[PDB]
Amino acid sequence: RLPITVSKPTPYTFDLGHLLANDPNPLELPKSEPLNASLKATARDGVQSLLNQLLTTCPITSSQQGVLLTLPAPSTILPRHKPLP
Amino acid sequence: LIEGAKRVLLLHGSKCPTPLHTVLKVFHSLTTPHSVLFHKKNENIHPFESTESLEFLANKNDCGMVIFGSSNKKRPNCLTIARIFDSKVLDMAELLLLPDANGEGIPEMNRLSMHVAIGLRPLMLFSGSAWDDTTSTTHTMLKSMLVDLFKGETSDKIDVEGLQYALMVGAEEPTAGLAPIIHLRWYKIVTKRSGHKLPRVELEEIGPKLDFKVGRIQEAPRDVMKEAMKQ
Repeated sequence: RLPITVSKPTPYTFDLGHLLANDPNPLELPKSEPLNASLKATARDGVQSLLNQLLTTCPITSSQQGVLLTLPAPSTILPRHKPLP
Repeated sequence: LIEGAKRVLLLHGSKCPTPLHTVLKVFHSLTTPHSVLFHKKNENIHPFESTESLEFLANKNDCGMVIFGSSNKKRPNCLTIARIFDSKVLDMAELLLLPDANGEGIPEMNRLSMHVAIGLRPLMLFSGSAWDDTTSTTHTMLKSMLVDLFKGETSDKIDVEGLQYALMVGAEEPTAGLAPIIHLRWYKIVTKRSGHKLPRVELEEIGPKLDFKVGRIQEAPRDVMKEAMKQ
């Protein structure tokens, strides 16, 4: 009886290899609400969406050593610290 | 050669404002064990003047990022983030810490939360249109920096029990004549029975509440960035 789906006008995108979601919808900060409350509401929708995505699209492996998700390769490319060999 | 976690130097001087020092301690905790916190007791560096000392300290500590806290009249409560590629600064950005509305201030702390284990990878959430704007050089840089900073040691597996907390980086919608504002907030993830297979998420606010105005930006030269981006 608690809704776990998240509907926004524009879809989230994801980089699950970095445990990451993007919410490209405008950050809604109505002046009449405290900043932290506004931020928290958007965070909750986004983390819901991210967790939904992790649990539904990543293989789940259970063993006697616990339960793990297999993550896809990270898609965000980041600069190196040191040159390639 | 696959690099492990990008090591982070957290740096401040003796007259660093306490709230900024708290932020550095929390950042040091979040990036443990691939980070070093150093109290530079001699005098103050100024990376936008010269990056020599920043590079020297980063290399000495084998760090690929430096987070530096400083404050003066013109740039109060400044957090400077630099990346290092091939022993030289790559890109740099200043983040100017803004006052909270109530005027509470950041509580003293040494870690994000007693209920979040030190060293866990965060869930990350980038919210707001600006992150999806490929023409915003500032948000492009900051997203790259913040993922690079907090991704930890990436791996293709994660314990479901490790999915404990999140960082949201909220980009306030841009206004034509104003420097961008970004908001960092951390949350403990609370999962409860929903009636569905998937759990319902609720959040608890944890750690320092950070609001920043973007200050100076130092882009990497085009050719150098292209070199650093070779995978």
